[PDB]
Amino acid sequence: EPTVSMFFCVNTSPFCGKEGKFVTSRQILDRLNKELVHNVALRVEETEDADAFRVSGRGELHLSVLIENMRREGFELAVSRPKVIFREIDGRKQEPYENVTLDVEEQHQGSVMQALGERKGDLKNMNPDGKGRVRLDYVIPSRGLIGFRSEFMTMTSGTGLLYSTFSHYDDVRPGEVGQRQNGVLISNGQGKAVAFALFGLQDRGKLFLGHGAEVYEGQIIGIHSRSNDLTVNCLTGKKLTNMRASGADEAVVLVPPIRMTLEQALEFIDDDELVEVTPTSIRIRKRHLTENDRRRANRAPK
Amino acid sequence: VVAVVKLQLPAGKATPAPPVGPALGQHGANIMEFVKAFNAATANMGDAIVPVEITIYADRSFTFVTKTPPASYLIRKAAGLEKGAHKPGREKVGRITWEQVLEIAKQKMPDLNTTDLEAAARMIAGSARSMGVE
Amino acid sequence: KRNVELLATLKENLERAQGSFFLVNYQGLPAKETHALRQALKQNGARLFVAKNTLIRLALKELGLPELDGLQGPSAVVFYEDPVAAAKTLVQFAKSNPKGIPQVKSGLLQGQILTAKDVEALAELPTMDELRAELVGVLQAPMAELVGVLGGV
Amino acid sequence: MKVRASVKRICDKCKVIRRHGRVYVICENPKHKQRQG
RNA sequence: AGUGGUAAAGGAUGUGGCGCCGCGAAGACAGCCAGGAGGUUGGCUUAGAAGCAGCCAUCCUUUAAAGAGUGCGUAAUAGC
Repeated sequence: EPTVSMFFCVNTSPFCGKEGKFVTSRQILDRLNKELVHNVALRVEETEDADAFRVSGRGELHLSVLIENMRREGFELAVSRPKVIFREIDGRKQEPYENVTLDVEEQHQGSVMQALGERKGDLKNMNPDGKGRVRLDYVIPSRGLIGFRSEFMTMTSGTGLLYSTFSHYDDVRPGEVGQRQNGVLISNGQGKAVAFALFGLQDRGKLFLGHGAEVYEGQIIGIHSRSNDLTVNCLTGKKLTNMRASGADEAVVLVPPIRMTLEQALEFIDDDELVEVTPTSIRIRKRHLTENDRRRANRAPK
Repeated sequence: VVAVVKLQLPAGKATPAPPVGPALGQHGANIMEFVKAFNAATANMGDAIVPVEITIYADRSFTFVTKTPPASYLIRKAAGLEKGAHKPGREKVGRITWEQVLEIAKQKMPDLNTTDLEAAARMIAGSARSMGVE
Repeated sequence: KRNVELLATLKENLERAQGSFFLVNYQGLPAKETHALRQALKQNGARLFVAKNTLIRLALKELGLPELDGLQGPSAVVFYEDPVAAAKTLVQFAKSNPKGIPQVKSGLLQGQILTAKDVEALAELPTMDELRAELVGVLQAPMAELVGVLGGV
Repeated sequence: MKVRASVKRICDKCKVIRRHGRVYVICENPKHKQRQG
């Protein structure tokens, strides 16, 4: 029993069809159980969505090994991505909350208390000692725990362990536990990357794909300079051509990725950006491709 | 070894959460949950800045005894400062009786820098100002 | 403009309320530790401006206006000027001697001092930590005008 | 940093340095390299 | 400054000049020494404000004369 959990599903997207010959649920299932044999630090769990799974591994990188090996085998899949359920139920997120310090080494007391305190991580108690370290149990929920393991290992530098579980089904409170900064740049339809299209709004942050890179709707193609999200477009790149006439001028270029990693893009998500992976590629789209469709689920108060 | 640190808890409660406390129980002290012992002490002291305040011996221990309320706080402690319930002020429950300030200390004027034969006239004017009684 | 009418009109006022002031270089004490030897002054003395840490040129030269025989005892270095006039100078000298002596490397050394009207000698100001309650000059008169019968016993 | 112009210091105590007709502001923060000569 | 030997907007502890402001020799400012004082200890937030976390506080005693604390900051706090 280690930790971590990466929900699994089926690339029931539009792009067909597609990776190799194993993208449906059946083929996937056969793989899941096949792993529940050799793997010792793996913990496959069943969620609600027939196309979702709570892959509970050990380390943040651990889950990567299985994912990286999946592609080379020929099977595209998104990440993580099994969310939780807000119950129960009248109601407002009654999940649990369990924190655990990670000595310390007073060289992280202010580097770990920030994230926790910034994410509601209520320090139910910081059991200190005469040695030098000091525990820190922050009743955190499954909503503010995800990805935490990663950044955490980057704060204490390995030397920092702490799990959790739950203390009582809450209601999620009233604030969002991220939600990530710098909104993600989404597409407005399938086609291809157009130099004249990606040139315009290029200083509004960073880009992912290139050209003629022809992605689709919902698929992210860079991050926004702010937190807000948008759905630009271009191919088009337009427009050709002549005459007349000539000769000057101008010849905009463009920078490339910025690409990778996985491993460097997965943790990039937050709400619902299934990192659709393939046995030779790795994409990342939102739980709701169509823009207007996203607004359907949000829909906020009250 | 030996060397303790300064600290200021509350005057009434005893529950030792974050005050008694990553402070004492770390830099230098012993045991925790100083709350249970705090209530059996601060109970008779806590409502005008009471410093003691927070240390740690070779036990550690413990509650009992105390200091009192800081100057101003102890000078206008007989007010209510019930305000502050929003922003810096500022309506309802403000005054505390012109004589009260004096009657409240009065006694509440023993432990202080050098000495003071009055903490309700000159002492109040100061502390009181910090609260709202200017 | 600007030093003359302000402060200068109080330096000789609180130091002339009598005739028995002193001078001590106080400063080498932390705000907390310093507020103890001064704040407590009321105990060993009585608000006696035991040199509220004046400065220089202002306190020394001030002697001119008042003409306190020019407390020419020590104007250099720190200048506190223990106002023993505004309080009750006499035997309290000890209350300030041991305090700023038995604590830390030389708490606060002394400087000048006027004995009612005379100039207190530097080396003859400390040993007198206890202002002679007049008994001194009386411990060699009555017991020295009736002791030829004691060697008379 | 430079600019054939601007410069109204910045880093709250950003220095107006006279060097070679070189209007050069010097500070304690690279952010202020003010070269306008 | 080589302006002489073309240029504006506009920028500036340029150069020199006013006609003016600080001089408490109650001997100045940059340079110096030490203390950087006790009520200053919530108001919310107190996981922390107990000036150096956000919505204002504008008082007192007290002396180096007094910071309703201009500032390096985290967990308050602790240090400059």
